[PDB]
Amino acid sequence: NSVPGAPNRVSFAKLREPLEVPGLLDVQTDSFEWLVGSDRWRQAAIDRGEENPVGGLEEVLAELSPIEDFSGSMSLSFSDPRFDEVKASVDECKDKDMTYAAPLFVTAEFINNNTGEIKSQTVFMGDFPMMTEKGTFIINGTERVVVSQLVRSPGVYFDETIDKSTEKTLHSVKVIPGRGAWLEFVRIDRKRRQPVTVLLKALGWTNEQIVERFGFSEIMMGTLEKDTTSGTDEALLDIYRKLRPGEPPTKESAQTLLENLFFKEKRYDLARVGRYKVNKKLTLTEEDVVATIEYLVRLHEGQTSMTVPGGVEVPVEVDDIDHFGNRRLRTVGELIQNQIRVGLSRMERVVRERMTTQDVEAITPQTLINIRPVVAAIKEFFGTSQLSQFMDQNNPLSGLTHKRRLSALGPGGLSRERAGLEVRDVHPSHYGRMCPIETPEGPNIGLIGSLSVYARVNPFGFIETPYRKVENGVVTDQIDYLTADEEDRHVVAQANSPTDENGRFTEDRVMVRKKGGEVEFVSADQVDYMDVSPRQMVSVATAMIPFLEHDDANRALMGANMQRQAVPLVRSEAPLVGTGMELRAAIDAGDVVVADKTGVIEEVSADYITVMADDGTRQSYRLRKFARSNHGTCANQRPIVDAGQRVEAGQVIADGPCTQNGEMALGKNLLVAIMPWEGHNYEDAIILSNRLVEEDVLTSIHIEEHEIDARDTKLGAEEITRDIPNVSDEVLADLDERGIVRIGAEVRDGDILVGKVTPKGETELTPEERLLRAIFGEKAREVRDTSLKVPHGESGKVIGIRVFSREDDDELPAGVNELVRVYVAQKRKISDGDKLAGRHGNKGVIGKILPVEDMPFLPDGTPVDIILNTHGVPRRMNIGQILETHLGWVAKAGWNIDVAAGVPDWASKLPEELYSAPADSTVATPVFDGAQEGELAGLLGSTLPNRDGEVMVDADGKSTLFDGRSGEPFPYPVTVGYMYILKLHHLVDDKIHARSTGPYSMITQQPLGGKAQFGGQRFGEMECWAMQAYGAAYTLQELLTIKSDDTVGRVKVYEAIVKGENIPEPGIPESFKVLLKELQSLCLNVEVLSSDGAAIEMR
Amino acid sequence: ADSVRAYLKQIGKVALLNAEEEVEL
Repeated sequence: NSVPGAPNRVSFAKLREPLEVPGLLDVQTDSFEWLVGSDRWRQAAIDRGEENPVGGLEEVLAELSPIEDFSGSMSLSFSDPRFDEVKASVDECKDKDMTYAAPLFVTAEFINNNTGEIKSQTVFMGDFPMMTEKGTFIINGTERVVVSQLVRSPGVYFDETIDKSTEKTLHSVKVIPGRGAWLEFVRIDRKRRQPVTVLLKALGWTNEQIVERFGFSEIMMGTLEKDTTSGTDEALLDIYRKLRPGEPPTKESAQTLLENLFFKEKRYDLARVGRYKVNKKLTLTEEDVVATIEYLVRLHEGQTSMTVPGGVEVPVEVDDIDHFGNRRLRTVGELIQNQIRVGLSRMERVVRERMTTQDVEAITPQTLINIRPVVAAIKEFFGTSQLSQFMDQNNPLSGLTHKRRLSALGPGGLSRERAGLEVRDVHPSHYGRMCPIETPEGPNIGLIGSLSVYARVNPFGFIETPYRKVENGVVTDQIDYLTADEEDRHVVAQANSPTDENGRFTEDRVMVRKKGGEVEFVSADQVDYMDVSPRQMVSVATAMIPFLEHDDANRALMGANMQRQAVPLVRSEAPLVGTGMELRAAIDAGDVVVADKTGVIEEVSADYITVMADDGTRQSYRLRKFARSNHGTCANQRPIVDAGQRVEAGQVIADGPCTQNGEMALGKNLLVAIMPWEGHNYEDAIILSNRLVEEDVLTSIHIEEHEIDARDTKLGAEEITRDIPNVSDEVLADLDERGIVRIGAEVRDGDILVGKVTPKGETELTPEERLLRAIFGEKAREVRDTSLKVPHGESGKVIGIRVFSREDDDELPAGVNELVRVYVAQKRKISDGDKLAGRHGNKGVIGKILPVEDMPFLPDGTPVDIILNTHGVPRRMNIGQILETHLGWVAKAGWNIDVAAGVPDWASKLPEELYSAPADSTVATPVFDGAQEGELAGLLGSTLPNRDGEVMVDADGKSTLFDGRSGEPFPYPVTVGYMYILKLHHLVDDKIHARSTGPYSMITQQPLGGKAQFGGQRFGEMECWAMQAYGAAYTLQELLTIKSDDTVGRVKVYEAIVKGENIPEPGIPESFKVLLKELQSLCLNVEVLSSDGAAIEMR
Repeated sequence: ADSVRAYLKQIGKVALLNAEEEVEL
């Protein structure tokens, strides 16, 4: 709706969206456009707000300018940052393994105060990685995402903790800056035993001022009365030895210590967040450190209002660190800014010192500037940083939620292990800002969350939510974005409250949220603002669960997580029963092709689509075709338009991997039967119609990337070649001249992809080997065979080949002559052992797939595709999955009213224009206003036919299925319908592993785990416990000796199995021999003694 | 606490020579 080509999907929503969903990729683009400060951000901050917009880059550049040594004789000044056009295109970078970047330029002015000369020089800072339209970065060729971090905003926050002993009240205040040491009430720099009074005198304030300013504070006088410090300089000395123990002080150092620590701007960093927080709540000013202690004493006393001695009144109350008013949220632009600031300060060090030893008047902006640390900050931020992640793409939805994710971990925030469950719990202020229903199930719960649908980030880093202000029981069209602080100020009316004519309060009383937040029921009298719509609190994926309101938050969370876990199917059918978001989540993802100008289609090819605008301009779009995604899913796109077609701006020209006709399709609509069936679908297992194989409905493609390089070796140069030292001409049968597999070839496990060879010697062949050489006349070849073969358990067709050669100009790291990448792809039929699931958190493996002949089949002879077990459903509170199973049948078979004569009672509340839909029409039930139970039943009866006028499902959503095995009907009516089930990225082909012998570890001889290494299974501590409880000594010994660590015994056992002899006696585990050696290296003398003869030697 | 702080404390206890003493030594 409101989207030009939007498909027709009827909604049961009884409300009207007053506000379109904002562009939900915005959080990434705005943060970056602020950092680079392009005119797009300029106009934004000019047309509203402050009149001197300072880009993030300029903002950190103001801090540097100027650079002046202690002499002030020279000053190096910076200004005017500039970017050139991007080096290469995104597509070019992903291919060539480079990073998408614009070179940055700066004007550096060096001034000599003695000679009054000026030297102006243009400076090259480095290639500054830019952000794609899609909100990502290309770093060394891989698409990456910078997640936004949650942090404690700089400010003064007070906490009241009851005494562990006396039970008496205590505060306990803290002040956290942008940078510099932190203080707590004066406990400073983690130095206890500090009275808050001794420092108040350290500034030079005499005691009478204490008695004057302290006033009503009793412990304020008793602390100075107990404190033995006499004089302002003597207190600085009691502060000097606690802060700087080991250094005898000086009156010059005693005074500047306090001044330099906080007041001085260089050492103590005033934050715009901190500067704004406390300035209203009450660099660092002496005025500010007094108001701190004043606020505190007037807290423990119990008064709610503090009027500063010269200041303005504010409430005196405790602060909550989990309240979003106090919690940001450093966005990507800022995370980059901070890393740039670090790079400059490291350069300022070399700029300052450089001035001293450089011959004066021979120094220029360049000679003082060395850019190594500045670019290193950026490069070392995108790599190795936890906030910079490889974009998660198996489907557009996964990518779209990766951006919009906010996590509390990372540098500048708490560690995952330390933070308690108080931060993980949902706060009342998360409403409409951070989705409560979406987080990881692992022990990241509550630390990671996704930004809500209508949420929006503030220039200061606080999340805002849209509201519609109400005045005198009338809700206006005014929409005001409020932060958490200003939301606690007012009364938020519930999103759905009855609307009156031109609009006003209808219901006698209004649903409202207080500042508790504590819910309340008051009449229309006292309201100020109302909710923009239901699902403000919900996130994008959460908003995609039909009948969300019917599923417990537990199964909902699982449901959201698993949608982003699905994989694009070849066919990509859209959900029969949807919600609002499917349309707008797919376009905002960027994996769909949208037209930016109204016009008409000149050409449509599988390769590209051109449109002739009414503007006379010509736009074209190249289609992503079978592109391998980060985790190996398929990004293939298909055009949905035809040559003659007219089109409008913002319409959808081509479908992406998971989309159909513009809306997200994460799965297929399947005919479901909820009976338990012969113990096959049991304990969450699922059974499938073989139809889903024959007709490729659950089929999906997959693409693997294989890589090999030819480098320079101390003994020669590696050469890619077709000549392999020992092989039959058969293995080479699929290799071309150069020795790389031919396009379109079929490759099995162990087949050669790229032949390679490396020098070897001196060889010293075994005599038994040199004799066969003489006999069969095959010269021992000069070089070893190191060649690229396909990993165990993999297979497919060769799709494409990429070759980078040093002979060709190309490019490569030093030593690497030639690089060849091979892309293998395969069609994966839905297979027993694959994992499927619905949007409600219902998941299970495929346990069996039956011939379409024997399956529960409707009276039509229409077989059911899936049989889901009845037992898993009732106890899990996911019953929404049964609703959509019913609606699924409705939407598939169509229906009619219900009229005439009149409209029935249930439809009165009311389906509008919904009275009739044809067969196969698609439905939408927005989460928190969907279809309602009454409306389901009324629809459940409707409508024939299969073809013949007979009806296949009753008003209970049940049918009589015939067993395709015995041919007799099933005694009772069974529920059938259509359910939307997704194919998930856990697949049997990837998860099946087996090993007999294989590589062993270097230091320990144990087999090395993981499929890459062909590894074995870990038999762990707990497994050995189980083995010991059984009393199997020989089994336990075996697993721990000749099956892992025993270097002679593992080769003997093999020798025994192949000769059918008895399995020999085990030896000593190599790991134990290693332990003795490691204890010896600690100067621990560890001797293994027998009964005697005393010491035994391990050798 | 720090090892470099420890070494600076001791080298600080000596006194800087002027030109005449350096010649003397």
